[PDB]
Amino acid sequence: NRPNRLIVDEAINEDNSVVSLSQPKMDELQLFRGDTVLLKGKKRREAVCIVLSDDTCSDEKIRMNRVVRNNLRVRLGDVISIQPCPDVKYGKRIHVLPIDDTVEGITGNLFEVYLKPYFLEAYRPIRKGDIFLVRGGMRAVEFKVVETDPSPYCIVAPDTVIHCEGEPIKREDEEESLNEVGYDDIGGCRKQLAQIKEMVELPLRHPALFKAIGVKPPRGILLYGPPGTGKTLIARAVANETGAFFFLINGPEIMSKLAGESESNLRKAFEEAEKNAPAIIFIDELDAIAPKREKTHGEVERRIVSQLLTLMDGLKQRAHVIVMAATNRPNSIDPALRRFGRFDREVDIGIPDATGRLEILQIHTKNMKLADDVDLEQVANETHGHVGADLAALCSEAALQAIRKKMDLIDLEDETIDAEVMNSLAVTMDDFRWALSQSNPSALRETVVEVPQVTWEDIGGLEDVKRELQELVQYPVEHPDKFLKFGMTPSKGVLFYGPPGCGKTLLAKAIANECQANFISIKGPELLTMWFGESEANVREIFDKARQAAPCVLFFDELDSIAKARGGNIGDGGGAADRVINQILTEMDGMSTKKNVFIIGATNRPDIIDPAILRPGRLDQLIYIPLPDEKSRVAILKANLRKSPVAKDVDLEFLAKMTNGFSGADLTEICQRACKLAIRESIESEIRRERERQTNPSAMEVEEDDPVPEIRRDHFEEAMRFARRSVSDNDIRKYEMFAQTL
Amino acid sequence: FFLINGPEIMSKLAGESESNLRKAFEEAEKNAPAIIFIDELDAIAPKREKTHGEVERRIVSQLLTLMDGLKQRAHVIVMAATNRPNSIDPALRRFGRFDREVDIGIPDATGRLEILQIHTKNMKLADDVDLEQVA
Repeated sequence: NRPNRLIVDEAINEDNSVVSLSQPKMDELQLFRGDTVLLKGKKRREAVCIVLSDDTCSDEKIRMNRVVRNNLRVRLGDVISIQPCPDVKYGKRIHVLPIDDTVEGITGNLFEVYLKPYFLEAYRPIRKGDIFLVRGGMRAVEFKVVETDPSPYCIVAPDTVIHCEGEPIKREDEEESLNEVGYDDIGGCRKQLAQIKEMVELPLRHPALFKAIGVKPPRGILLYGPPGTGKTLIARAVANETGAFFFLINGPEIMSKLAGESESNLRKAFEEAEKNAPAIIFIDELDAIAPKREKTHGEVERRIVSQLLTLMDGLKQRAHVIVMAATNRPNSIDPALRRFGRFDREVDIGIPDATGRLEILQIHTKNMKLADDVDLEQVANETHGHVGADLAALCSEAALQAIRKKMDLIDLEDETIDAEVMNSLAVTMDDFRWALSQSNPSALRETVVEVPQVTWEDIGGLEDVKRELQELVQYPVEHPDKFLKFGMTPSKGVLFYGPPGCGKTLLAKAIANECQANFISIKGPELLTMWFGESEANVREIFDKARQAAPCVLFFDELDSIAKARGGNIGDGGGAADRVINQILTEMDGMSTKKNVFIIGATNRPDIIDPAILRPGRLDQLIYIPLPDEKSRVAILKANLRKSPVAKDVDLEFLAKMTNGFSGADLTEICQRACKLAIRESIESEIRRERERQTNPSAMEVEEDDPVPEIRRDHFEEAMRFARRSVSDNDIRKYEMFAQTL
Repeated sequence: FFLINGPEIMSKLAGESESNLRKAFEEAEKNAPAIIFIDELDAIAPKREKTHGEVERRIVSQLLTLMDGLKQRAHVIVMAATNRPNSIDPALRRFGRFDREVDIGIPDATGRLEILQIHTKNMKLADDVDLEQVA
């Protein structure tokens, strides 16, 4: 049909019960008097109402009726097109079971009252499955059979009221049992849900495609990744919408112990579905029944893993009843992915973003009145990194806490809890936010959903550094043909100068967060001075890490520290040192050439770390990402003092000019020392004042928040005099000249 | 509430004492608002981490079934516990068996003053003891 969807408005006819059949229904199709436009529904649902229509009188282009829309569960503006439907059955005689809920709670014989209105004025034709309006229960009747041995399509007479099974339906049929909190815009991931639906359909509705492709031994979908979340309970509202098949209900599996019988029934179900068309019934307690090499180091867990491998390698692509995401424990999942079915493909899982939080908030608002002016954008922003079951659970808890607080503050609510009082005392957006802050998501941290050690603005300046990072991001995505016709991409590796704590790791993390990347923030003497021998060992470890986490920007900062100047040319130690140096040269001369392995080293001198790479020998282009020069030490000290207690007169420019030779963290140490000295002075003054007050009730008091509530400029100058400047002026000029001449 | 003594099913019987305890809990909850005198997490189960145990696994399954398919209509408030998290079995630690499990409290100087007040209320020990200084 059409690729752009629309929404269907209300019916043109004012009366909802007047659902006039369209002229096209009787024109394109031979719509007789006893049949109307048969509406297709979800999970193999179909309903047609016998109503006489006059196409020659008035062809009203009205929309669907409200009752018809509710019964058929027709989407708003769905493309009403006739396509091949191979999942429709037929029958001869059926038993029209009455509603069990209407029988209970009715005074006297409810069957006599039900049959009184069933024969005449029942609003139901002569067929099985007709729902009738009942008083009480406040629930819908829509049940899906996971695997029914019999068929669901058969005609039934209305004059014979057949007895039901006697079991009332307590569960809310319209809703879904699983995915209670794990609900996002498309159920977590649109791509993953689409892939699951396609696997469920094509393997069950297009067996010819599988036969021509020849993948018979393929199991199906056994996903991982989203383990432990409400994605563990993501079976319903995705399979409930997809529905379930019939036949081959289950094995007996009733011994309550099932030592080897659990494996026997599992193998039988795996083999039975390979030649049948049963539904993919999600395994209840899938991790519990199948330890999957996670529970015990004995035989049960390994046996579970092996049985999972056999089932994934022993089931055809017809049912694929495999738990996804959290199938087994995340640490040791079942071998259903290790065997056929997920051994070559991953799951397109959507990350927890503000979209999932907003969808959960919308679902909650539809379910209950959160607030009159609930800031769902604020809720989504506060739980942007946490979306899914955690976000919905936290929002529900916050709303419940806010509503409870509002009800308690409104009155005692111990004699007559007014429904208007509770609904009006909605969970205020501020109150809900406060309760959510008091609450927590399932994840240990909501900020752990991104890779960001430092903000892009936290790294002061970095103008040419950010320029180089953006160029690397773009020319590889913008103009990759420009690089290809131009040859190869530029070499990596920066050489910073000055003191340590230059922010190279911080700037790299800032860029990676701005690039939504997990930069491999490498340490110092952790690649060259490798602990497993020569530098080649750590180089290969980093290569494997970058290949498994591409792009993992191997931020091998502090090349001067990376070398660590091992030395020791005596006996076998000299051999080890020479091997380490040669391995470092080899890694710098060919390594994992992907994942943007940029090593922003520290350049204490021209030969302090790898003079050959410092010369244009190893690096064809020693691309040092220049940063804009700022008094970032002054700004950092200002932020720290704001975090502490220094105010009033602060000759920050007058003092920072004395030692301008800083590398961000260089002057921060002096600031920290001055802050510590000021805090010690304040504590001493407080102790002296307390002693004076103890000696005499009115002797002394506290001057301010600190003995020096302003900047302890005297203490700062005293610390500076006790310490020394970072470098001399002649040495600084020589270093600047050396950097410029290169 | 019913105290968590593991020796109940552990007898000459078939371990049915667990089922009897569940039935008694249901009867009391129907009778009135009852609780679960849950002992420390170790007393219940390590979640079959050390061993499974035939009667042990059966009792664990029965407990999980009672906790999950609890009397949702009766709203039987089964009081959970918080011992060492390692002692906590995962099923109750998972939502569905135990509804919501919370942390374990800790003491402080104000609580120290409160306990000192309780002790002094027990008996007037001294007339010069600085309870705040001690706490």
